[PDB]
Amino acid sequence: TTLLNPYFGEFGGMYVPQILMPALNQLEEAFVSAQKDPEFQAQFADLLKNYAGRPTALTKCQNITAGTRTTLYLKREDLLHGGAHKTNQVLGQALLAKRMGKSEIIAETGAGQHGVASALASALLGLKCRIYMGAKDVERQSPNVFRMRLMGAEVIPVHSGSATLKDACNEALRDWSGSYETAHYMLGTAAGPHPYPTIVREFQRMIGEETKAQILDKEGRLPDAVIACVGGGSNAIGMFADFINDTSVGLIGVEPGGHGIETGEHGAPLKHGRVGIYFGMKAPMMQTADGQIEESYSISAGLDFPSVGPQHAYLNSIGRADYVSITDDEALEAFKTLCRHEGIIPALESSHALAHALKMMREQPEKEQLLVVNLSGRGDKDIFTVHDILKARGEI
Amino acid sequence: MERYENLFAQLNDRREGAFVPFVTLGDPGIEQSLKIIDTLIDAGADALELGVPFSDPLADGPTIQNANLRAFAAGVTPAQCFEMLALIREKHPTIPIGLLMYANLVFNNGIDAFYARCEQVGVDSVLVADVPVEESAPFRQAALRHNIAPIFICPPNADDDLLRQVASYGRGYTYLLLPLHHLIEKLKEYHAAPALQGFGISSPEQVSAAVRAGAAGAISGSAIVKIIEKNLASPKQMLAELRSFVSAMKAASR
Ligand SMILES: Cc1ncc(COP(=O)(O)O)c(/C=N/[C@@H](CO)C(=O)O)c1O
Ligand code: NA
Ligand code: NA
Repeated sequence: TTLLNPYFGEFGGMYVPQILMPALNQLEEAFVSAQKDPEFQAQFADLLKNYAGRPTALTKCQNITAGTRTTLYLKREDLLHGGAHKTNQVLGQALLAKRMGKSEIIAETGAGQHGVASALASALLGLKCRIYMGAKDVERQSPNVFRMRLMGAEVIPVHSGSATLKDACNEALRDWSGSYETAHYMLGTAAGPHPYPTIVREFQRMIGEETKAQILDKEGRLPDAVIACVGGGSNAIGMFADFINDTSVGLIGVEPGGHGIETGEHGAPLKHGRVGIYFGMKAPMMQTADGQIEESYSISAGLDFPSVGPQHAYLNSIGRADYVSITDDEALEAFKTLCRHEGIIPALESSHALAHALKMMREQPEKEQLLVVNLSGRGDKDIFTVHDILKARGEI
Repeated sequence: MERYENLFAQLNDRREGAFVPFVTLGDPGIEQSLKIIDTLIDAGADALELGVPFSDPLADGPTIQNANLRAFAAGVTPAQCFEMLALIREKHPTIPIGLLMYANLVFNNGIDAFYARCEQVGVDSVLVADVPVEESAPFRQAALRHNIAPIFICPPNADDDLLRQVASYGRGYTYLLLPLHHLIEKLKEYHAAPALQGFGISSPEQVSAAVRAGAAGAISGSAIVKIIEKNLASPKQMLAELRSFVSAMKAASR
C-alpha cells in the first residue's frame, strides 16, 4: 500500500528486497507530509534563494542563431551553486532527511557532480555524508573526489561488478537497507524505486516553473519546445514538469549517442535499449541479450546512468515527449560553438541538448521557432577532456 | 510435484530440521560446481538453494558478489545454469531445488516462459530477491501455473500485514531473516509455508537453535560459498571441507 501511484503507466514500481520496503514507505509519507507543510516549503525556498542562487538566469543567445528564424534561450543551471542542477533536489532531500530525524546521508555518483552536491548540502545542514562511487569513476574524477572530501564527505570506492555507476547504485541500496533508521539515501536522478522519480521531479520542477515565467515575461508566449539531456532524467523532468499540461510545448529529451547508435557504444536505452527490471524499477535498460545490465557509453561522464527514469519512458510511450540522441562528435561541436559565440562553457552533458537545438535550427533555418535548452551545468570540469581530444585530433 | 511437502512430512516423521545450503551455479566453474553440488547432497543437504550469476546482485553481500565474479570469469550464463539444473535433477529425483533469482533474469525473456523452463528442468521453487510481496503478483501467478513454489522473505522489520501476506502468498517454505518467537508462531497461526531461518547460519549451534525456536530448519546463505572461496587452489580439499561442513550442519538438525 502506498499513498501515491508508484507507476507511470507500465513503468516504475518498487523492485527492492522486502527489507527496504519500510524505508521507501517512510520516505513517501515524509515527502507527502513535507509537500503540504508551509514551513518545509519556506525553508526549501530560503536555501534555494540565499544559498544556491535561484532564480537562475534565462539567457537569450545573441550570436549562435544569427541568420535563422530560431530564437534560443538557455536556462542557466550552470550558475547554480555547485555548477549544476543537481544542487536543487539535494537541498530538498537533505531537508526530508532532517524531517525524518536522520543524521546521515548516503549518495551514489558517477561523474561526481551529484556527489559534490550531496557533500555541500550535507556540510551546510550538519549531516554526515558518505558517497559511493565506482572505483573506475573515482580514478577518473580525482577533482570531484577531492571537492567532496574537502567538504567533509567520505568517498567509498566500489570495486564490485564493473566498478562504475550501477555498481555504486547497488552499494548505496545495500548500505541503506541496513542503515535506514539513521541514514537517508540521497538518490541523484529521477529513477530508482518509488518514491524517488516523483520526489526528484518535484524538487527539480522550479527549473520549468521559472523558465515558463521568464519566457512569458520576455516573449509573451510559451516556448515551441524545451530541450534537455537525459542521463537518468532529473534535469529534463525538472524542465518538463510544469509544461506537461501545456500541450503545444514540445518536450525533447536527448540521450547520448556515444560513437553512434549502430556501434552499440552509446547510452540511449529509452530509444535503443530494452525494458528490464533493475535498480528498483521497471524501465528501459542497457542490457545483454540474456539480461545482464551493461554500462552506458558517452564522452560525457554524467550521461552514464544505464537506464532512464520511468516517467520519461511513460511520456515517450504516450507521445507527450520525444526522445532523440546526439553523438560524442555532435556534443563536442556544440561545446566549442557555445564557448566561442556566447562565452559560456557548457557541461558536456548539457552540450548534448544544445547540439540537438542547433540541429533543429540548422536543418530548417527558415522555420520560426522559440526554443529553450536546459543548460544543466558548467563545463569547467570538462576542459581537460576537451583539451585532450582537440590535441589528439591536431586542432591544438 | 510435491517435493517440499514430501520433505517436510519426512522430516516431521523423524523429528528433524531441514538444512539447506546456498551456492552460486557455475562457481568456480561448471564442472567443479556440479561436483560441489553432488558433495553437498551426499553430505546430507535436505534441499538446495541455487543462485544464477547476475551482474547487479543488489541484495547480496561480498561473499556472493565474489562468487558471481568467479562464475562470470568462467563465462557462466543463465542458459548454462539451466543445463546444469536439468542434469542435477536427473541425478537426484526427490531433493527440493530452489533458485535465488534477480527480477531482470526472470522478466528478460518473459515471466511465464521463465517459470515454464523451471518446470521443464525440475526446479521446485523460486525466490526473486528484488521483488517484494507488493510487486509479486505476476511472479507468483506464473510460478503456481507451472507447479513452482514462490518463496518470500520475512525480514527483521516485518509487520503483521506483511506476515499475513507472506503467509497467504508463499509456498514451499518461508525464508525467515520484532521477537523471533513472535514471527514463527504468527507464521504458523496464519498457515504459512514452514519457516527456514536464513540469517547468518554458519555453525551447527545455529541450526539447532533455529529448530528449537520452532522453525522447520535453516538455510546457510553464504557459509558454503566462503568455503569455496577459501579453497580455490585445492579442488579436492574444497570438496573435503564442504563435506565436513555439511555433515556437521546436518547432524545439528536432530
Ligand atoms: C551536469 C550534469 N548534467 C546532466 C546530468 C544527467 O543527469 P540527469 O539526467 O539530469 O539526472 C548529470 C549527471 N551526473 C550524475 C551521473 O554521473 C552524477 O554526477 O552522479 C550532470 O552531472
Ligand atoms: Na535569430
Ligand atoms: Na540513461
